[PDB]
Amino acid sequence: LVNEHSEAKDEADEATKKQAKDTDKSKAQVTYSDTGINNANELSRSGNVDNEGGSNQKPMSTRIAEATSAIVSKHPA
Amino acid sequence: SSMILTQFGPFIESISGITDQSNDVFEDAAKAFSMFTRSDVYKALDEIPFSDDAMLPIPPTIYTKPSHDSYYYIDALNRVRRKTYQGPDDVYVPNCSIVELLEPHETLTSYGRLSEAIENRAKDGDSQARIATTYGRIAESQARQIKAPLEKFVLALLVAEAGGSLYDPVLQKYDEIPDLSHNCPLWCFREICRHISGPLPDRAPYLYLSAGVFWLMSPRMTSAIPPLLSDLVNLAILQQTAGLDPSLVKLGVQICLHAAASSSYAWFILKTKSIFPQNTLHSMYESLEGGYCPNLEWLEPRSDYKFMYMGVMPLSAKYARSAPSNDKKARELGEKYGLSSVVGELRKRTKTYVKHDFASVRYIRDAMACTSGIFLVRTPTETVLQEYTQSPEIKVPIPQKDWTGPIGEIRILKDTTSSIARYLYRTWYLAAARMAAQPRTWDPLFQAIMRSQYVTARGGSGAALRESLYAINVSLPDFKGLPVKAATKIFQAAQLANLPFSHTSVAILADTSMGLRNQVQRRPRSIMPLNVPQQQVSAPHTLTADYINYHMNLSTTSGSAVIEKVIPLGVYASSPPNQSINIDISACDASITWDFFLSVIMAAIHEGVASSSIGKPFMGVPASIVNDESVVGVRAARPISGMQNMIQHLSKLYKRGFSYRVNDSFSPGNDFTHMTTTFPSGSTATSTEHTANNSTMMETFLTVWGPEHTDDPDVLRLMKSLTIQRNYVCQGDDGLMIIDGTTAGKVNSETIQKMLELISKYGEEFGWKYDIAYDGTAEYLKLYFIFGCRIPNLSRHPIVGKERANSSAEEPWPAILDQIMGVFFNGVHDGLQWQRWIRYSWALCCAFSRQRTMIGESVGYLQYPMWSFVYWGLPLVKAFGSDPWIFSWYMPTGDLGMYSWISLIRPLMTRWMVANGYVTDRCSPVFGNADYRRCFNELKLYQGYYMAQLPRNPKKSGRAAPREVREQFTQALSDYLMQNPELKSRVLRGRSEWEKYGAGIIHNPPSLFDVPHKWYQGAQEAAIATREELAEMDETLMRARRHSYSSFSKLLEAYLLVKWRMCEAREPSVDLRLPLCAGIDPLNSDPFLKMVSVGPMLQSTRKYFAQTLFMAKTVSGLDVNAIDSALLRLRTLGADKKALTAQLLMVGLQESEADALAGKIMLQDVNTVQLARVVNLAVPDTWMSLDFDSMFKHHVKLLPKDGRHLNTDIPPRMGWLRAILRFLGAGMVMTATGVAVDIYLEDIHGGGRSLGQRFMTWMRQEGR
Amino acid sequence: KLRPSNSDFSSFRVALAGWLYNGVVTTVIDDSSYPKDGGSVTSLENLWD
RNA sequence: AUAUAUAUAUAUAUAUAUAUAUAUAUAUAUAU
RNA sequence: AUAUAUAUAUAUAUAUAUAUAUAUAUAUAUAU
RNA sequence: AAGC
Repeated sequence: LVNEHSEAKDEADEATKKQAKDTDKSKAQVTYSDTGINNANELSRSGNVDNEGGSNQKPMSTRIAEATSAIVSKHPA
Repeated sequence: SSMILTQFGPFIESISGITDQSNDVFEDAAKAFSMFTRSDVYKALDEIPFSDDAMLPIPPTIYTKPSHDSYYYIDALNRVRRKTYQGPDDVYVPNCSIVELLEPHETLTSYGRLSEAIENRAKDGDSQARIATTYGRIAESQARQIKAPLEKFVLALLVAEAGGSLYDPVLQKYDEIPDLSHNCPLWCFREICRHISGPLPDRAPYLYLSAGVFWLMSPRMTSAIPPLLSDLVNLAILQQTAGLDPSLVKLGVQICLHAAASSSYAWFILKTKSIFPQNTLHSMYESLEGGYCPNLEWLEPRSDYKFMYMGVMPLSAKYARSAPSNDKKARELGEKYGLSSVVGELRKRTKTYVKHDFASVRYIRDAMACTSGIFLVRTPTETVLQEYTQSPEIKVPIPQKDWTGPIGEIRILKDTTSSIARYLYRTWYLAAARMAAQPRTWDPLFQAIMRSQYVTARGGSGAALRESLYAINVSLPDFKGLPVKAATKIFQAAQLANLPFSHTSVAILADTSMGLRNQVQRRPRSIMPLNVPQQQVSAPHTLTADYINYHMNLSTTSGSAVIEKVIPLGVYASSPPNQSINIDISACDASITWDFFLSVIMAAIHEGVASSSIGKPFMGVPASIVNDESVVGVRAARPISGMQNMIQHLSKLYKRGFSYRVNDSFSPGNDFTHMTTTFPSGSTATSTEHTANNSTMMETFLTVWGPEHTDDPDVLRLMKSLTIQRNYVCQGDDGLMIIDGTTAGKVNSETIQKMLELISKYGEEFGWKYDIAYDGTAEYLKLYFIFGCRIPNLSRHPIVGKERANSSAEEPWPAILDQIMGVFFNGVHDGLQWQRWIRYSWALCCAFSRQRTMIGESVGYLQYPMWSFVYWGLPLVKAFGSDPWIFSWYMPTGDLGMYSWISLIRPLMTRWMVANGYVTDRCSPVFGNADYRRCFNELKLYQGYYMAQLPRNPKKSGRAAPREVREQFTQALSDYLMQNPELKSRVLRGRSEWEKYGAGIIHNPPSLFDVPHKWYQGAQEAAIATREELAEMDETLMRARRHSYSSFSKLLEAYLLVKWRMCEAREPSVDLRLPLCAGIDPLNSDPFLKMVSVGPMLQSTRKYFAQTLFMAKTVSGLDVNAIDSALLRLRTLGADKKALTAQLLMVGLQESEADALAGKIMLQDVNTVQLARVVNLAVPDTWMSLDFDSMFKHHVKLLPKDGRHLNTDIPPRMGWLRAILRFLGAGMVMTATGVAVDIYLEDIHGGGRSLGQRFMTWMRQEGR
Repeated sequence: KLRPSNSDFSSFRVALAGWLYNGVVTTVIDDSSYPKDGGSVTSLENLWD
């Protein structure tokens, strides 16, 4: 549950760290982040947004349960 | 207190500003001081009615301490060692009972010394006896670290404070320093002494004598008592003198008590030395409200250290503390030693200050003053086995596949190397190349100066040299019967006068003796005193390091005197929005070995010298031939220069290591030889080399490694914005980084934090431990700055402590006066409350002004009149019916201060003198019709003035010595000095020319021929004095005192002919509400007023006085000031330029520049400061921290205000009087209490010409 | 000059009260209220007076 | 399912800016 | 020194909000 | 033995 911009940046940083580890150096000579390109609008898939364009602040099954439980009726008094 | 006032009524009333001072009252008080006894002082202590607030619990644990047996053991090498229970550092003296090792002293049954019988079994070889005697001797040494018995200081404090509160002449009110009834340290001192003494009628827990210490036989005595008493008396003095807050003093006392109640007092103090800084200075202004911050500018070139003051900038919350919080660390430290409370109140009090003013800096200074100030003492064996046993950790080493074939001992480093060593090699390469190309290197005089530099009257481990030479069957002259020490480097040079270098080649690989120094709040430091050939062969290293420090980096050369450092650097660095980084190298000497550094620097120096130096000898070292193997396959021979020969030998020595010789005087049977690789501390190349490597490594980090090891763009931008020529200042292992505040405020703290982590990581892979501090404060050379205000550290100037490392007895009586005056001046620089400090200094001067002597039934008393101290620079309080507290300790010393205060109070002095019947008929230009010639004699003022100039050390000169042996010694020294025939011919030419022309004008022409005589005298004076020399002292002082005089020196009589005229005050130099030096505030009026009227010295003194001389450096033994004075005397007395040429030729300058400089000096005009030295006029040491130059230039007007007068005319060719009279005006203006005042010349009695004739007469007659 | 902290205003009420008894009481400004020594236009304090 | 590290919601604890009013005494001025 | 007018300073008293950290619950990776 |  993160902002997609933020996950794109963090996910680039992870790639840079993995590159540094592969090259066996303290720095990665080839970086996927902090480049000259202003990729501010870049988006990446995240678990924050459902398939309907809504927010996943509450799980979909929970929404279905609450919606369906507002109509149930019980036996008469 | 009744007996105190009974004995010192008149004296206290005189030194408290109630009655006029007089010699007779002073001597009566001195006699009373000499007539007390220890128990009498304690009974006096019993009468102070201490208040409740000075009460605090004392743990019972201090008195009851275990035996010393479990703290020591014997190693496999049959050496006594300290058993460690708290960690690797628990090697200090434990806290153990002692009384069961004491033999009662005859006639002093209550006291005793270490048992002599135990000493007998110790020297036999017993184990327990050895342990016991080691413990006893080390405890005695720990208790001997004071200047004088504490009872003297305590009694002097009692006498001073019996006078009550002081009246402020400027504030027109009374100070509110609480009396002794609220002095917690004195109450603790009295209670602990009484509890130790108990029923026994003697009160002193121990007795400090020159021969050592005697312990009181009590079952509650502990080895930890003496240091505790020293700390308590220091704190008690400081609270009453500087007006410390009693609440903080109580915390300091609590820390001292906790230290006593621990297993080892010294170890505890060492481990807890940083509570006050970490809780007050490093955590200050967390929430900021307002205040002022000075606006300083760093001009160009920054190499010049040129700063100019602009003004004040209001502060704001924008500049609150932003360094990482240290709360967790402080709490952990306080918890680990059971002082969490003290930390709690320290933090709580610190949070209370939100504005930057005088109050906050005063609080910080008071908090810092409460740290203990003992000299940590531990046995030499543990120091050696703890300090030389660690080695660098080269985490990333230079690959072995990156070296060439050997050239003798060196090995050339390839240029394809991936290591960072390449830049270090390049830097040293260029440094050596630029050094060797200087023509002055080949000048014989320069080489002679370098040779003489390390020829001093200090030790050089000559014995090891002797058996090293005997190892190859070479016998040195013995100089039998010489009344000089053989254990001096002068003696070594004399014995090494006429030997070939090939014969002395093996001497470099000799051993090294021992040497220790104790410090305050720091572990004792060890020294390796290299011998003469080692110093000789270490030259190129020193020269290259000097070149680097002089040219390629920012590096100072100032000493540890507070005056000579760069205050502007610190004040600029601490001021926001600038930020400072404090960088230190832990165990710097132990971190430089052959593995990484030496193998590169030696190769670089050897290679970067061959071109500019091929086929030339040097320093006596000749050229030689070495094997060549750099290129593959081809192995050839190669000539090398003298420097390269020295490099080869020094490389051999560095590769092998070092051979330290130890002789533990506190431990019988503890002596051996220790092989170590630690870089020597006693050599001449230590500090310069350390500074050079510091700068080089910092630049390498900022340029190559650092940019390649971090990826955060902010860190990259920051690092690319930093360079060493702009931002880094280094000296030895201490360095400072300045982060210039940006246009948007100040640099983000997170970026600084990550950069610091980068430096910390970068230091490890070549084995350097970077101790880095970033807390919003600036520290350099143990000077502390916060927000542009410097905080003096009182604790590092112990009042009573004195460093004693050896077992030798202490000094004869008159020597202690120098230490007392030094204490007074240390208090002056540290900024204590001036009135209380002056009163207390007078008390001490009284307490030490008398001495019993035995002259063979001629039992006499040596007594110094009060005037001798005044001549020594201690200001008066009230005399001759004048107003009290009208003088300031910015008074100069010697004749200048005397003239100043006479000039200030001449009329009152005359009226007082007449009113007392001292009336005569011969009208005097200075005193009218006053009979001063007898009043001064009976007031002992003449006597005090004259005896204040006698040498108060024994003059070992004149001892009987055979003519043959003495002349052999002198000729050997001269032969050693005069190697190159060119220099000898120069000196002969100078002597002949001087006899032709300059003979008869002055009687003491400095010359290179006098160096052997001065060396012999210095070596002779280094020996231990005997009893008849002390008798010579005593009879000389008695002769001086009993005599009668008629005038002062000619110079002072000349000075009194000049009178001035005070006028309207100056203009303020800085804003009145800007804190600059902590404690210098409105409650400290006179220093505050002087500082704001004159202004701080905003330019470093070393560079300022570098231009006040003609010759920068001379041969060790001669004084540059002496040569300058001789030259200016010759010019003034009308001698022609050939005389000056001759004089320059004696000191060895070559003929052509000798003539050039002689002519230039004759026709040149010189500065006031440089010109005033002809009459031994020097700037007072206390003025160094003030802007005296501008006040010389534009506030001492030599023209009368009303217009030209008849007598104030200077003859045209006597312009140097313009230089002298400026000093007189300066002394008059500075001596007076209050603000600086514009001063105008008024009149000279005899006219300018007569004054000039008198001065020239003195100039000619001196030196006879 | 105005001294706003003062809280006495009897003069104001008395001035109004005097209007009813014009025939026997004549209210005038006390001479101490006039500029000192005649005053001058060169003084700020006199201008405020 | 548990432990270490990281993230969100909830609760508790901790920390922090600024402001207002009266008397006496004191300071300045006047009178004795 | 007494009285009056004007002004500065210390002390006592009173309110809100927010943010940070820690802890509990849920999950992923490694280990059991 | 006791440095720069």
